[PDB]
Amino acid sequence: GGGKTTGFGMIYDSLDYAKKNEPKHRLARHGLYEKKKTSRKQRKERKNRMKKVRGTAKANVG
Amino acid sequence: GKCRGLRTARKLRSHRRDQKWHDKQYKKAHLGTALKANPFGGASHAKGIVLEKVGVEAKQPNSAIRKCVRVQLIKNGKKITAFVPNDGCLNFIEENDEVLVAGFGRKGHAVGDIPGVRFKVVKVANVSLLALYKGKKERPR
Amino acid sequence: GSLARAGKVRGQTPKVAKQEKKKKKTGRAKRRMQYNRRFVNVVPTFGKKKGPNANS
Amino acid sequence: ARGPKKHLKRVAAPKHWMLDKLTGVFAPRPSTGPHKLRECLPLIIFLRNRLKYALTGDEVKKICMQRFIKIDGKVRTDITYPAGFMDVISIDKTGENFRLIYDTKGRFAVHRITPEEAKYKLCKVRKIFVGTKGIPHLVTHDARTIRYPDPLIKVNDTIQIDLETGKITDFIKFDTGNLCMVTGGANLGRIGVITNRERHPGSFDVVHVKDANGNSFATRLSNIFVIGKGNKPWISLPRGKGIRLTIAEERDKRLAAKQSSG
Amino acid sequence: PVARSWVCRKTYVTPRRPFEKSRLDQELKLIGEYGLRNKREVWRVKFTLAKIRKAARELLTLDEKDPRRLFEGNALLRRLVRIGVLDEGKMKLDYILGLKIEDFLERRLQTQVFKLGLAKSIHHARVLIRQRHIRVRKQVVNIPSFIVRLDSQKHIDFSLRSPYGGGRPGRVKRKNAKKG
RNA sequence: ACGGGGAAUCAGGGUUCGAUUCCGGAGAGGGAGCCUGAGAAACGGCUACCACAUCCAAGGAAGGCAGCAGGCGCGCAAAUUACCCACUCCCGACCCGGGGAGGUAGUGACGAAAAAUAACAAUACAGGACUCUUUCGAGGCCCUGUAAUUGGAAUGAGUCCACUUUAAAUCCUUUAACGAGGAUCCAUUGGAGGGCAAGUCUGGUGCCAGCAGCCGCGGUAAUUCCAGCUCCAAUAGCGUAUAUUAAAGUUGCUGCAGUUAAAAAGCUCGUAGUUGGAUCU
Repeated sequence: GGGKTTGFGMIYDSLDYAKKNEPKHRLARHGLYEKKKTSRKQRKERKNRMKKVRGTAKANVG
Repeated sequence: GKCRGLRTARKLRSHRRDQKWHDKQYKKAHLGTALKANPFGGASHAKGIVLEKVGVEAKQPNSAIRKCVRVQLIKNGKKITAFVPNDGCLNFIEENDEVLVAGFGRKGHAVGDIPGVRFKVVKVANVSLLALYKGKKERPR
Repeated sequence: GSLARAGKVRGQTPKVAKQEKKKKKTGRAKRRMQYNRRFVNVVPTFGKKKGPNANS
Repeated sequence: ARGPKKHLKRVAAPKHWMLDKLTGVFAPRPSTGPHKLRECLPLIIFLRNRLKYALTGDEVKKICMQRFIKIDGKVRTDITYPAGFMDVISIDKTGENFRLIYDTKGRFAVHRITPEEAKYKLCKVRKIFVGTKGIPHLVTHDARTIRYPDPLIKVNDTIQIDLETGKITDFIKFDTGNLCMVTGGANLGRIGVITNRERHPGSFDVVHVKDANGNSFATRLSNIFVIGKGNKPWISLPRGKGIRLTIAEERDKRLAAKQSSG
Repeated sequence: PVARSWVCRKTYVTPRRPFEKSRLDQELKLIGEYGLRNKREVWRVKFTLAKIRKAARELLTLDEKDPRRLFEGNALLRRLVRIGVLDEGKMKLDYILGLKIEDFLERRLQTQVFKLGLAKSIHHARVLIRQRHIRVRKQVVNIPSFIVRLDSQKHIDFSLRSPYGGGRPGRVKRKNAKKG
């Protein structure tokens, strides 16, 4: 019908408390947390490739 | 009369399961000898390959020629004469074609006029006969 | 028997084309139409001929 | 399987946790602890579901990890720690204190309690054995073992534990005329006076209980928790007084209590 | 494993004999009288009546001082008074068996929009509900088979955004005003 | 034949299904043997053998999708090599990492719920009904339409900014703007002899083609085939095939039958089974 709208809402004490106690995606809508730029399939390939390689050449791979 | 005691349930339960066997509807679905004799094996449809177009004669008080098709089934090699239903519907079929066959409707018995024919063609060449008869589609070669 | 006549009458029939008429009606307005045909303003008329699609 | 299960499906959860159908496949799976997993309320359900403090199963982690939660006076950093019957939950940042007591309908309840009462709890004695150069022990239903008990404590009685020290202060014995709560079965959460205890040697004792309205019921002996000496409960009781209303008068209470509005 | 519920229920039964005159006739009279769309809207209201008769017919074998009959039987009559099918003085469990299909079909929102005079025909009520012109107490109701309860009968009106009650005209009037 | 919880049907009794998301069992191509460990006779561990099979420089090396996707084969018969740990929870030294568990989309007429495809008004009818006229005929009083008659008023389906939703998106909900007169923005699937709702109308064919579950139809006037029109039933759904349940008191405990319709043993004795007379406050 279109007259009402229900939601939730939370009012913190400061910005550091609202930076610790808050989910990251609801801080990313305020420009305060920026997720990186990996796809999930890139990370599993890079993970399973250094499985095939011993000590310090694991940081070389990828 | 029937036995009517209070400790007679073993006489009652076991008389019935021997007397159940004289029921031909019971026996033909529980003995297993008529599902290894069924050409399908208890499927609603099956596919095959047309061997030839044999057309078979109607039964006694009414005369025509029912156009049938000799099918050889894929999944067990068995052979089957199936009836090509409407008019001009043999003219959508050539030899060595792949045909989905159904039952005729009497669950493994013949349907009146046609002698010994228990199946009917449904689809030819992966298109439907009702699509070809009514001109909705074209016969694929 | 001889398979040579197959689709004889299907191909022999004179091809008459279907005549264009209006779009019929659909749904609730169709049920209203056939209720208005049969129940309200039923005709005080030659009863016992209650055979709609009576030819003659 | 080969070795123990670590998951709990949701439909297979205890009914009294009151988890709905459509939130997930899995339920919180209580950690091993003092209580049976069918007889407990995990700390994630007390914070998220009952108290509505948290909103997800990550905020219960963020609450418990600030060490804000004491279960029986010891700080608990496991969110699936099984809190059970007569367990005291002290939250000091807000100032509340709860005790887990059953209510009349077979579930737990949010029972806020005064911090003058939160220094003690009752336990029920489960096995008494001697050993180790002749030193006697108790085992209560929380697995609390209290060596050197009073010689007049026997099985199925009730002690009163001081929660800062761990020691027994005074006890109640199993007798007739004592006030008891049923902690299991179909009469669970009901409070009445012990009328009678029928003995069945080689099987279970049946303990007939009498209400404060006259409604008699019976249980097995293991679902019996002596709360008070006489008729006076040594703990507080919930909003309902352990007295189960039939559904007719439970309807009458609603359809007469809505008429106080305006 | 999934977090889905597969609990569904069919809301109608089809008759045992498909081509039966004077079953066809009676349901067509009930389709035309109440503005319904197909037979399945009669077979649906026949089905909720057959659930109410059957549950009362079970409750009539228990005696008058049964617990279950006194509780669950008083909760069956309460709903039938609440939706306005029964009256208040007929709350024995045996005026349930005197209910009919038409008592349940008079309580739809469609016939109530027609009864209050917000429409001028029973098919004019179907469109005025379905075009979202009809609200019940605050809420635009878009479903014609919305069984109007007894307390919500005094608040049925014309939906403050609509051209009929509210006032901002529709698609057609504004274009004709543009061509003025 | 994995078993249960259960599912379909059902007056009462019953009958049949239960591979399938919950509980319990088993098994990782087929048997067998172990190591480690609290826990395994473990296969996203190892060692053999039998069966397949990959690379090879011919000396050797490595395998196990009845995990999620995907492919082939099989068949009547079944979806994407997609996104994410935000939810529900689990594992770890852990408030931080990980999870094809799981969630979200895509395909999806399995199936279940709601539900459009038009409403209204003014005319006119060689339409009906209500008051009068003996009757002709007099009326906004109520209805109807084979009016492709006129007329504005209402609206979604679409097209589409924005918000909202979400991890991020979509979808729905909310709103701009456009958006209906053969409102071509056309509703289909089966049928019209009886079972069984509904045409012995017209043209064609002439025991042919074909229809028809059953009875029957067709041999020159076909109520039944091939079609046109018209009508009927269900209606965003409707036909067909097969399994099964009711109908079936045609498996019968309730509740059938046995002279002649199918059926009482040739006769008698007899153990088990089944059933057993009065009588005690």
